[PDB]
Amino acid sequence: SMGCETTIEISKGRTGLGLSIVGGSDTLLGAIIIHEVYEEGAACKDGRLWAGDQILEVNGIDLRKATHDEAINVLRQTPQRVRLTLYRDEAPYKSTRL
Ligand code: NA
Repeated sequence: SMGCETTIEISKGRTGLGLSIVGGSDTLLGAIIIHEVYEEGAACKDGRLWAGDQILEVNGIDLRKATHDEAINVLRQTPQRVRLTLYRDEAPYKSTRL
């Protein structure tokens, strides 16, 4: 009913952040969303990031209205320590293989 914001700093590993991203202002989501947190990646080991979280900002760069490609460029260009500001909607983010 009320969602919640957090800011966390993730130190990258060999595989980077360890996540995949979907969405963008150019999409049905209208936001940059974390689709998956990969096992054994940096974001998993940190424990705090969840699929479905929205990336609002990265190291002082606003991604609230970014297109998918704008966001990837931003994320690609980040340093070793990535300060992410996230919004967690109460909605679940569901993913099923069949
Ligand atoms: Na966003």
